[PDB]
Amino acid sequence: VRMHGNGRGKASSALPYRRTPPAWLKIASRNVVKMVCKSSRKGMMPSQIGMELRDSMGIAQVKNVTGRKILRILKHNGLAPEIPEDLYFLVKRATQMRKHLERHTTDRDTKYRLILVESRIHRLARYYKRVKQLPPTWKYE
Amino acid sequence: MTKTNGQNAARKLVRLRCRNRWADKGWKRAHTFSARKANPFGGSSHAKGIVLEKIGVGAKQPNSAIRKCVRVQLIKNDKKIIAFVPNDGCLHFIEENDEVLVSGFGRSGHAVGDIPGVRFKIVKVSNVGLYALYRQKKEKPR
Amino acid sequence: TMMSVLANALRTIASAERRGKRQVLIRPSSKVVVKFLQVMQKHGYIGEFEIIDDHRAGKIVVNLNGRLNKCGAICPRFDCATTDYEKWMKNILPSRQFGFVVLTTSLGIMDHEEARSRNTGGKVLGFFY
Amino acid sequence: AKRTVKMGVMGRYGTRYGANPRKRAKKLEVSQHAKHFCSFCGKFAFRRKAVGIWRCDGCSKTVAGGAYTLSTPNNSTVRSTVRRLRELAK
RNA sequence: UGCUGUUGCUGUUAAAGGGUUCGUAGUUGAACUGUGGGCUG
RNA sequence: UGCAUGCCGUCCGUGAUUUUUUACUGUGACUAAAGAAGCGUGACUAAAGCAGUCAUGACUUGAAUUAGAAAGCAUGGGAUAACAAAGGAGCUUUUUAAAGGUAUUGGAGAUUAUGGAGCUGUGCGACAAAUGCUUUCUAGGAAUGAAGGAGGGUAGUUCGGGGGAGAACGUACUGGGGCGUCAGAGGUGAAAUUCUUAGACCGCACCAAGACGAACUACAGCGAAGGCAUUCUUCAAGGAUACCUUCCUCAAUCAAGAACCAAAGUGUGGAGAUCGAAGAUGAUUAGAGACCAUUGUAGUCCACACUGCAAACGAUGACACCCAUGAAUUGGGGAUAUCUUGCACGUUUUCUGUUUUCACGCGAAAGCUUUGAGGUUACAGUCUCAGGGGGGAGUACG
RNA sequence: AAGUUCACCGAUAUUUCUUCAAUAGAGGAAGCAAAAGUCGUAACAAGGUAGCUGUAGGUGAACCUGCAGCUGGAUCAUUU
RNA sequence: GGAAGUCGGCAAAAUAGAUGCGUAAGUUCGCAAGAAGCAUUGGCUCUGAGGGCAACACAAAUUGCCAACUCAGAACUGCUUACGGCGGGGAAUCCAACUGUAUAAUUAAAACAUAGGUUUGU
RNA sequence: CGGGUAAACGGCGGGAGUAAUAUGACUCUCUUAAGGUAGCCAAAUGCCUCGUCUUCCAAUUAGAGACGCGCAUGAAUGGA
Ligand SMILES: [Mg+2]
Ligand SMILES: [Mg+2]
Ligand SMILES: [Mg+2]
Ligand SMILES: [Mg+2]
Ligand SMILES: [Mg+2]
Ligand SMILES: [Mg+2]
Ligand SMILES: [Mg+2]
Ligand SMILES: [Mg+2]
Ligand SMILES: [Mg+2]
Ligand SMILES: [Mg+2]
Ligand SMILES: [Mg+2]
Ligand SMILES: [Mg+2]
Ligand SMILES: [Mg+2]
Ligand SMILES: [Mg+2]
Ligand SMILES: [Mg+2]
Ligand SMILES: [Mg+2]
Ligand SMILES: [Mg+2]
Ligand SMILES: [Mg+2]
Ligand SMILES: [Mg+2]
Ligand SMILES: [Mg+2]
Ligand SMILES: [Mg+2]
Ligand SMILES: [Zn+2]
Repeated sequence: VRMHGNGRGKASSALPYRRTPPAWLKIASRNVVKMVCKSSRKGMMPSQIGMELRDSMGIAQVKNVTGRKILRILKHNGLAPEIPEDLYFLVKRATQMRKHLERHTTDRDTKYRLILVESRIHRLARYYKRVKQLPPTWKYE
Repeated sequence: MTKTNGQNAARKLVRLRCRNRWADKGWKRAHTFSARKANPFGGSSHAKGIVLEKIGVGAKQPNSAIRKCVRVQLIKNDKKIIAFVPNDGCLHFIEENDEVLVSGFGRSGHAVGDIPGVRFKIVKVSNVGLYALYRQKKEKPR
Repeated sequence: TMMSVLANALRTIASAERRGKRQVLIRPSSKVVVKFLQVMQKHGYIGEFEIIDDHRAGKIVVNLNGRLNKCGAICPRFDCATTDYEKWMKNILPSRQFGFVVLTTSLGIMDHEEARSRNTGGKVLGFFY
Repeated sequence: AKRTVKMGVMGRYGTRYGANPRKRAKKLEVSQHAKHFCSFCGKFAFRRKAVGIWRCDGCSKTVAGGAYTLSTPNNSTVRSTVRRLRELAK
């Protein structure tokens, strides 16, 4: 995490050069799309949908099997979340911290972290309003 | 890591130079008015005045002498200054209530030599050059 | 963060040449970097180089022959008319008998001698000698 | 517009009684006249009638305690202590 | 007089990095759509 | 006064149909002299001037040419860039048959059918389609990529003197009684103020209260900095690592503006063991208001509200790239000897952190050196703060 | 033509407010330049109580004392 | 003429309503403040603004009837400045913080009280 | 007889003499329970007294600002 703090970590996934299915995967593309929509109806977010297909279902890189990305499939079917996924998680974190701080008013370390999180929300909401993914008057609390 | 470099960063560079020019002691003196008011001359190279009395100023250590001077009241603004009288003798040529022409001492208001606090010099008395009298090329009038 | 890809690459080549290395790896690459290297190659200042594809900004491996003294970029990219070539030559080149200033013009990327012959101006990119 | 720069409720006193006594009394006056949270209802509905008496505006509850605020800081400590000691007993 | 520094200055100890962060105007900002070819000397 | 008239590409005006600038660069146009540059010229030379030269006059005499910021005008060139838009599910053509509903008739003004053309609902012929209808279970498959840039997710229910809350432990300093004893104890270089047969000091087991958390404890760990060390329970966070998860430029750094910030100090309530500014009393000393001894008020500790200063130091601003060798060490992960009965350890790689042995090189030197104070007169990666001989002075005024 | 009355432009004077620049003053402070009387020795050596920074109190005078910090220290180093 | 009177501006004079503009030092930020100061005001004849209830389609965004008073603007015309009622203002020193109480019949104050501070017994 | 206590009643001199024209930073002595500290002043508190300097007037035993040898100022008998 480099936007705030002193972290300089480099840990992530590395996508392969060869973008073809491994040829032992017999699932058709239309079955994978129906397979994505069913997981959404259960209540899972797109980042969790990809992991469930990767772990116990043989599908790495849904985009390589079906030419589309997971969020694009959900948007077509009307199952996209109202607020973008990363904004939803940041707002949830700020709410839990604010609930903690009314009981513990001397936790000055947590007050410092809340200022960092709220700045991140305003920066992120600024971008989504510009690319028209949010209403122009969204106005985080 | 000392200056900005952008292609559209002219405004920052202009403002930076303007504020840092004031730190130059010489530049500031020529662009303000406090020095001009302080200067007994109103920014001129010479001035005329009336001799009030003759005084002697002790030379600063490690020198030892009595430097002959006079105190003058300027005609243009009634300010009082102290002017050095150069050359051997040359004090007898100057009498009280005489008109003199005073000039600078060569360091633009700074004191010169072992004479403490003296920045002016006499060059003319009674409309006759002081050095001319010293060489006996002219006679003291009246 | 990294602001200029061309400046990063030219600094890497110059350091490896100063240390007496034979090969140098450059990352990341771009179209401007490749064109600059070809101007150097045409005048005999570097050997062959290879571009590797990785589905991102690729990498370049360059062979050095010991003839390069210094290469560097000019930032920002000042405009240069056809009457300003003499001024740039006297300011950043060791002499008037060797060394080149590289420009980008409407006719493409070229050295100052070729640009003057075709009567075109442009923006300064870098230099080498 | 604001109508006052930092006097607040104590503007009714004019220039009388001194700055520090006024500033000390203002803090308790604001609390004494505020609306406090009713945990039975879930709304901000408790008002003070007389010293120590707090009445809910909607539900018919009356509570004892505080004299200028609904709950004093010592009472919360007493509550947690009593609950833990009873938890040991039972 | 490269002692006003765009070309072109200094900032550990000589004068000079703000106690540490957040942040708006401002300045700066990664790669990609792109070898024309065939016949003579 | 017909005196007259005949023997395919373009030009020009007007309507219909839909879209690329700016910037840079090359030419060109339009731009008072005097002044500057300079072509010619033996005013006797020169500073000058524009004149003059040669055989009823000629030189069809000469007085050339250039540069002058920026903005404005026309045009051609597309590499580096700027502006604006968008945020990807608000996304077929052609040919015939039919039904329905102005201009030419001599010119001028009225009434009238027939047709053109568009508006549509029926059949027919021919050809495409960037995503298979002889299809799948009836608009839903055609979209640059995923930065050794940023954000988010999942896991070891990982890691740590990181933060907040609550219960409970540990000796020690001080005090108090309970049991004993009896002549001094304390303190110093040496003493004295001070305590003591009304029992001090010393000894044993306790009780009260307030602080603190030894040894383990280190060129170790955590935190933005200030800072952080007993155990158990509890609340919200933070970093690194692993990933063929998601997203697609969301970033770097800063006037204004905002939050935190050792100690001392200030206000209001608590607390008051220890130590201890002010003060008191002994000693040293020529003097001693000090250093030393015995004390002692504010303070030192807690809650809430202020203050915003430190040799707040690595006296070294933030982000990014390259860089020689061998160690060591903290956390996570990958591969393959020892010991206890899942843990620890051994060897070798790897990502992050944190250090030590004059690397090249740099520097006035001291010194710095993958961790720069290196890669700079061979001077240009990005942003930002400060300095310009010594004082007066961080003072005066606002 | 002189002259009457009204509106408009408006010099000039006085009064009131605002801004700029200069100016006297019993008494109280600061700095510098001297000369060199008077009294001590804070700093530089472990400078004879290591020094210095911030803050608070005291004091004929340099200064002394308490609290926290630094080495620019008089130690780069001892349950491996 | 304008405090020269007198221990002392005692007494008297003086200011004056309403509306617009404008307003210093100091300060516990509330004030000081009606600070200070400048201007207008009659009568008559007009003009404008401010209302009520009755008659999926969007200028009933209009027709009629009627009350009660205030404010603003204009023309013309006049003063002998003309009922009553109604603050004089400024710069400073001493004392007491303030509102209050208080010698019925010579003392209203700087005295007493007060909020605030501290100590004692239990 | 021993301790304690001044936001208990109260007290805060007897004084002297030395020093850089002045003067006293400087020294010596006498002496107490302790020897007036921060402040303030010819004050509703100063005898001498209509004190001395500046300001206010033509002229001020009055007013204000300064000074301090304070007959006899001064800290909850509360000081500013
Ligand atoms: Mg990415
Ligand atoms: Mg004991
Ligand atoms: Mg005992
Ligand atoms: Mg403290
Ligand atoms: Mg001693
Ligand atoms: Mg003690
Ligand atoms: Mg002496
Ligand atoms: Mg010493
Ligand atoms: Mg009069
Ligand atoms: Mg009189
Ligand atoms: Mg009289
Ligand atoms: Mg009267
Ligand atoms: Mg008035
Ligand atoms: Mg009263
Ligand atoms: Mg009253
Ligand atoms: Mg009476
Ligand atoms: Mg009476
Ligand atoms: Mg009273
Ligand atoms: Mg007096
Ligand atoms: Mg009088
Ligand atoms: Mg007086
Ligand atoms: Zn209720």
